Amino acid sequence: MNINPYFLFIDVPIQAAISTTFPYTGVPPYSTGTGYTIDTVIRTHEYSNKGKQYISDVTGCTMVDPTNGPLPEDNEPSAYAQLDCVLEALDRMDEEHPGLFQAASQNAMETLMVTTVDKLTQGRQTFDWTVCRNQPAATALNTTITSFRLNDLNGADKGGLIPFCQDIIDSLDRPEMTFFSVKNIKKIKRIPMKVKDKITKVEYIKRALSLNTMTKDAERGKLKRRAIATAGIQIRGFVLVVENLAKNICENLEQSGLPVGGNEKKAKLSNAVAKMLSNCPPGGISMTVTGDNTKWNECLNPRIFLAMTERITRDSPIWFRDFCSIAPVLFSNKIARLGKGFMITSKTKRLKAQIPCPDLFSIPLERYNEETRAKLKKLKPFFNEEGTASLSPGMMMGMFNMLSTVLGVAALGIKNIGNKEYLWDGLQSSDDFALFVNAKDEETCMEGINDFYRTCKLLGINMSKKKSYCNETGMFEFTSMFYRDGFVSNFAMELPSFGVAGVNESADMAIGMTIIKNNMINNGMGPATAQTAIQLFIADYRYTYKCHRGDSKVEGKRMKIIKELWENTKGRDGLLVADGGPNIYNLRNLHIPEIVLKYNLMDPEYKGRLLHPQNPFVGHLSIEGIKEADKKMDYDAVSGTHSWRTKRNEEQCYAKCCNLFEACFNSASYRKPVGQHSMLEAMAHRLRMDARLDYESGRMSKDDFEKAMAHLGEIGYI
Amino acid sequence: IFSYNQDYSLSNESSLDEEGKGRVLSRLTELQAELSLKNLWQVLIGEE
Amino acid sequence: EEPKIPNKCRVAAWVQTEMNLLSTLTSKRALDLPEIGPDVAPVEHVGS
Amino acid sequence: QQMEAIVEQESSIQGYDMTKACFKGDRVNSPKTFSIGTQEGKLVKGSFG
Amino acid sequence: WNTYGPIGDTEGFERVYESFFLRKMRLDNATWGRITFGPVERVRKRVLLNPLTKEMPPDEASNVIMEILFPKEAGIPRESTWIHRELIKEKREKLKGTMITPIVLAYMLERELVARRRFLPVAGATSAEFIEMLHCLQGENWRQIYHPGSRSQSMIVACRKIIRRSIVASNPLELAVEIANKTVIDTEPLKSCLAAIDGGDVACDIIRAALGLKIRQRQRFGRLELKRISGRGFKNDEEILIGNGTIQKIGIWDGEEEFHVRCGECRGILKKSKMKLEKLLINSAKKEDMRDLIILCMVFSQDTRMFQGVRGEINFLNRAGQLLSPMYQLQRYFLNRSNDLFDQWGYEESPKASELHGINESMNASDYTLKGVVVTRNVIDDFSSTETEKVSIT
Amino acid sequence: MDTFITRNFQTTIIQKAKNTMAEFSEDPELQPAMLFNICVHLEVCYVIS
Amino acid sequence: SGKYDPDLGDFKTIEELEKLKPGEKANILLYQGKPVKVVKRKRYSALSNDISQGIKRQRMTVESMG
Repeated sequence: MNINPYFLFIDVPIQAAISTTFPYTGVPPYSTGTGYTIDTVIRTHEYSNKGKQYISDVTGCTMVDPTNGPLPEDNEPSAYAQLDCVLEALDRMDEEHPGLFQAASQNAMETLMVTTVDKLTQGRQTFDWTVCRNQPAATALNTTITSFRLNDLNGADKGGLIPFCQDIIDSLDRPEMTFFSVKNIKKIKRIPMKVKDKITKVEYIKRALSLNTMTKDAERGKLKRRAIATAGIQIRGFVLVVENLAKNICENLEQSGLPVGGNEKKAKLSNAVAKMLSNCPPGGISMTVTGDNTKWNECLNPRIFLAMTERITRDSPIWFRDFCSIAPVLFSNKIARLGKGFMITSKTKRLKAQIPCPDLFSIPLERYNEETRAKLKKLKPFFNEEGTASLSPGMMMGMFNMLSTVLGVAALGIKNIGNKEYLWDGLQSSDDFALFVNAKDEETCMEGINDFYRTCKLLGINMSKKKSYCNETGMFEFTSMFYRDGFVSNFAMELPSFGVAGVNESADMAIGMTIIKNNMINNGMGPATAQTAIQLFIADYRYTYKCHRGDSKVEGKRMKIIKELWENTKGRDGLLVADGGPNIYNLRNLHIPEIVLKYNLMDPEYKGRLLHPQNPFVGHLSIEGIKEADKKMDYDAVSGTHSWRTKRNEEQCYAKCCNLFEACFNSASYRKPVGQHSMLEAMAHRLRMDARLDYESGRMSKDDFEKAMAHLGEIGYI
Repeated sequence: IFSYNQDYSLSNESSLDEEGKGRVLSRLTELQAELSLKNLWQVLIGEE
Repeated sequence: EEPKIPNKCRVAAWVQTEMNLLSTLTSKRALDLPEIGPDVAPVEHVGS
Repeated sequence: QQMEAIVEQESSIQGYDMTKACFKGDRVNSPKTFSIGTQEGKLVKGSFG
Repeated sequence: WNTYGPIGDTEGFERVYESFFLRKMRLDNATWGRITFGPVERVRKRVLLNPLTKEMPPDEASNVIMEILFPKEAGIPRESTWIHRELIKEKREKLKGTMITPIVLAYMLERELVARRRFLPVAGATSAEFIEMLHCLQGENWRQIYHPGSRSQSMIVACRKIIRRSIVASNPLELAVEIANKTVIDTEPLKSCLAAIDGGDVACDIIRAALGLKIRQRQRFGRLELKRISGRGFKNDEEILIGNGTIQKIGIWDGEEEFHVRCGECRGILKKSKMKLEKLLINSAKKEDMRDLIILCMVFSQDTRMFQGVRGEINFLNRAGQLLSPMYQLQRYFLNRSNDLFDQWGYEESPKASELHGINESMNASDYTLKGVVVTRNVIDDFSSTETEKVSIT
Repeated sequence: MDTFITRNFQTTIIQKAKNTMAEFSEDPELQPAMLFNICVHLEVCYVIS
Repeated sequence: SGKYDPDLGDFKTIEELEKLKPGEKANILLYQGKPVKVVKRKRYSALSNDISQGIKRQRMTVESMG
């Protein structure tokens, strides 16, 4: 007999056993990204090559404009979006909703006038032009703030995001641009120093418009690799504001799957399918198109997004309309950086060398491989001398998720073309759409599907005819969630979440148990599965921190001490799993931290030692993560010896200033301080008061008081 | 006339007692502090 | 260097035999799991 | 997980718990058998385990 | 250190981590029961994950925390410490005598006060005590019996009384807000439980609007909670003859529209055109709730059949003695006499299908249903995007 | 800003400020700072009286 | 009431603040610093009551004129 796992589907529906199909247990694919970036640029320009090709006179880089371009005559992807059709869809959406555009725009403006510059510190890695690399958002923002100070640019000290965006827009006009660059001076040692460097206006414009690239290695279910783009800090404010506006608009739209996540999305899915089933005529058919859009960002022109921003803010202050239209302008004239370049080697001499991108065309193309040969022969027209590709048309993945979703919902909501005897409506979310078409027969259902496909092709949207299919309503999939006959199996993909959280013992344990309980609540993880997950997690947790049961004969550094503690203390049911104690957690008490769980079972000496008011292993500065576990997940833990932190792997200026302010005003670490005065004088007054109180209480000597007073005296606030 | 920085100008100093001026100033200071916490203070622009 | 594409192979026979053999009982057991707390609710009894 | 779901589905049908019935069977329900393999073009069943 | 070393103080944990030990107490003293392996119907609801000592908005929570554990930096106490004075003094006394770092206590107090709410699939009780154990209680194809180890009715009554008192007078808003902020429930003004729960009865929503608070923007018509899905209805005045023979000039909605409709425990989807109800989908929740939903949606839809089904008279008032608009007069008439428009509405064949099944005029799950009404044996989850949009008060 | 006005001011003072703005044909929504100033003026006047 | 007013010298704590009789002037720190001058209260206040009474007087005046 020859076994066959697929035969399981003979006796079980695929959706029921869908979890086993996905290989979400092996090693996810991982990676030069220059080839992929060049290919992406090539495809983006190829789809829009028939547009209007001109040369930007502000930067000198070639630009291709597909908007209002020739209507496609083939199924191939098309970025030729007609502006009038986009405005028609927007107008239909506006008519179908009561002043939604006005409310969303006003709320976006109000929350923008309240936003601070420091909000730009959130997010992921960002392109830094002072070094032309990818740096953490906080560091990039700090460096750009520092550089702006030299060229007479200010507004960061002014607080709100409005002055920062205003002086960012101003910076594009300064005849020069001075900043600090890293200089790895040789002395042999390579020591980094700060060198005051300057660049011209064109170079600065190119740097600001440049989009850095990286390989999307983390992907799990795709063989071919995609490139993710990181933008600079000079686009983050505008992109953030437009994204917030689009989120405000799309949240009300019942057709939008974002930004709601979790059981809310399932609720929306089931409610929508039930609605469409209810709305079907008598004996008619409601067909569901399971769609998976491709080239969702290589066909969306930023000019269409500029038009959408202008139409959305039809009635708003001129200043806000201008401000929110900057992001589409910056994206419509963007430039793409190109990885690290190809590598050429000779095997007859065992020699290899990576060729930096600026030197791509310094070599005869007859030496690159034929594929890269064609890639470069096609990329030559748009190649910048500095080593960047002029990429005007299209968008990089991840920038305008909300705005693209709003455009998709606009396409969905037309609901009819030519008053044909059918209707359509659906769910759209960031490159994944599920459509429903109701008619009186299958033929009319596909007439409607074809009409919707054509309408999508009029906005740059090109549904994938290879990754999509159609069937009867009541069975489909949306964003990897499967619906069949009312049964929505949360596809079990949260399996790679049972490892230790890697923050500390107690916190890792709390996070793991909360993860188990949340999975039980949401994904339908059965009680036996939850018990086995507890078992496996406890095994991994004991192994990773070298703390097994004290009785067990395992050897280790901390294990000897655990063994000692095992008999040095009588009460053996109160020890923690980090102290070789017996596991006590079960399904009924996953919501209780174990320290409180075992509080009764502990011994007075043990609880006194572990729960000491002061612990050298516990520090105030270590409390930052006690609320949210990095997605920010809330976990409940208990102060104790096991609440420690791991070793670390104008910087010092800001860091130590903030640290000292926190140490002076202990309330600052919890809630935002309030005051319209310099930090120095606040600290001086507080320290003077504290010194006087310490002396009056006898905690400080008289010589100590005099010294303190002198210092505080010198400072100038006594 | 009362200002947000805990100072005032009165044509006659006997028109209002200590409690009234203290209470109005406390309300103004609370409003200022709440605005600063919400960052509306800088955005706020006076009667001119 | 020209890209090295994977070879285009055929159906082997060892994969099927290993699939069969790894899916059979053996007198030897290695997989062991840590204990958990006592089960007091009926639901956790069913789970156990 | 999947097997859990399977068992739960069975439990949905008739009220009592079947984890002993699906695995080994009982006096009222036969042991659960899937289709596992084949031989000479003849598909073969297989126990729950 | 866990083995030897300095021995600390055990007192602080008795009260500092009060919420955790209360969780353990509720678990230990809970009583378990049987397990029902049959399928469980679950509805997606906005539920509070954990019980709260006194629910308050985040800003008030932060101010209270600072007033508790940060004696310094307490300039100009706002109109929030007097409301929570009892909580302030209780927590202050309890936490005194400790040595834990202040940030830990601040975060624990934030957990104990600031509310945490989420969308969850629930079936049965919904109090935070049951939500804590929802992972064990519920189940897609299994359910367990669990019993864990008031002010609402009083606030409903107080808000209704305030509404009735203020309406009869002129300029009701100022009088209503005066009474609302001058009222108290045994330790605190009415802005201590109104601000706690999300939404509530229509009277509470109106009072919250009169006061300063956020109210869910669902449209309340009688008892119906309506959420528009699509379409725009033009409210145009029209002269329509009522079934009683009289002619009334009232506003009618031209154009098609659809609303998610809720009433008590009944949820559904309603699709209506001008002067006609088109479709209604419901789930079987409760006979009383289903009848209320059907009748109220009937009156709201302004179906010509509903007008032609009137048989008595419409001259009613309220407890304050005022003449209402014809819509609410019809609402009261039909609710008082439910078997008025039901008889002459007309019947429709049962929804022949796998699950769709009909319901008769008596609310029993009997076939030969009402024209348009349909009961699906599925779960309808509605009322998304609770934006709490800006709402004015006249 | 309007959210702050709603939170920190009673509905009565907001209504009076809105009426005053309407008398001057000034939109409260387009000038939230002016509405806040008028509300503060009314509140301080009432507090004085 | 008032600004720093250094006439009192250094600041005083809450415990020493209570020692002052009603109506005195004290130099205190508000929030994170912000020196100010304060006066001990002789009563307990209710802003809502004041606003309600003001509205009542205003509408009484409106009705009387009407």
